[PDB]
Amino acid sequence: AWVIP
Amino acid sequence: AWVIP
Amino acid sequence: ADSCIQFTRHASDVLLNLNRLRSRDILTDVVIVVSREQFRAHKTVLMACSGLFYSIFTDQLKCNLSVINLDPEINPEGFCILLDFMYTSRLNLREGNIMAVMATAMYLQMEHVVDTCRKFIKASE
Amino acid sequence: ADSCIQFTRHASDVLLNLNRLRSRDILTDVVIVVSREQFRAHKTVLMACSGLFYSIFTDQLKCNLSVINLDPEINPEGFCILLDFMYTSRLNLREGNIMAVMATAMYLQMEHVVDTCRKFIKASE
Ligand SMILES: N#Cc1c(NCc2ccccc2)ccnc1Cl
Ligand SMILES: N#Cc1c(NCc2ccccc2)ccnc1Cl
Ligand SMILES: [Cl-]
Ligand SMILES: [Cl-]
Repeated sequence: AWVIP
Repeated sequence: AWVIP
Repeated sequence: ADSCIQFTRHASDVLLNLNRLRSRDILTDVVIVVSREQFRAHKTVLMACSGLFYSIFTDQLKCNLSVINLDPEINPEGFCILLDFMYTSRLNLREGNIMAVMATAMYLQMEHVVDTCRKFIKASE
Repeated sequence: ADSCIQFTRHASDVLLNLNRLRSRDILTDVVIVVSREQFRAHKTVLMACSGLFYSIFTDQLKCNLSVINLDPEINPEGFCILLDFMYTSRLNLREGNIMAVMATAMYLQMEHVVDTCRKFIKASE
């Protein structure tokens, strides 16, 4: 996997 | 885009 | 063949176009009912994201239904957030919705969403 | 919302699962005929990849056809390679097939494939 897009 | 996978 | 080239952005572009079809109600083939709310979608996208929908739409009788009614305990906003995630890879996870999102992801059998919810809950305790 | 988190592998996992449905002939809803060969597929995936299929399956009469016949000039192997690309992001481009792949991609209105074919042809001249 999860990221800040 | 195009790459060698 | 092991000599293929790959277009990096292809999968995300396909998903973006499938979400545009959903937005315009093009070729949607099922309505998901979550108490008083209805959600139109594509069976193939639901099956590709959810273990529950995969089981439903591979069933010889249920695969032909145009309406699927979910358990009354399922929160419509939680379902809406997960349906948006299926079509965009983006999860709108907030303090006010995390419990409903986690419960819905457990029911829908979406393991990666369940994992991130558990992590965010653990960090706040 | 602008506060979403994103699962990097989601779009590629969706595409991998759609290709698994195609492999098992699950919920395929159209047959594409290319002279003597037939190819089963999902209309939504075809529309999300090809300008030609988008035009076909948004037409009020053609959207209901279960069989679509392509122009006799289209090479079945070229179509097979492009159909695999639609479902996997991988293009099996070879000296022996590049002219057929480019011609098929032009017909199907797949601009990124046309662009890479033109580049590979230019490099060999
Ligand atoms: N569609 C699809 C699909 C798929 N969907 C998600 C899922 C998750 C848990 C259990 C079953 C299914 C998984 C594997 N293989 C296919 Cl082909
Ligand atoms: N599906 C879909 C689709 C889409 N497909 C590919 C395509 C390419 C050229 C011209 C038209 C369409 C493109 C844009 N927007 C949607 Cl929603
Ligand atoms: Cl998931
Ligand atoms: Cl393309």
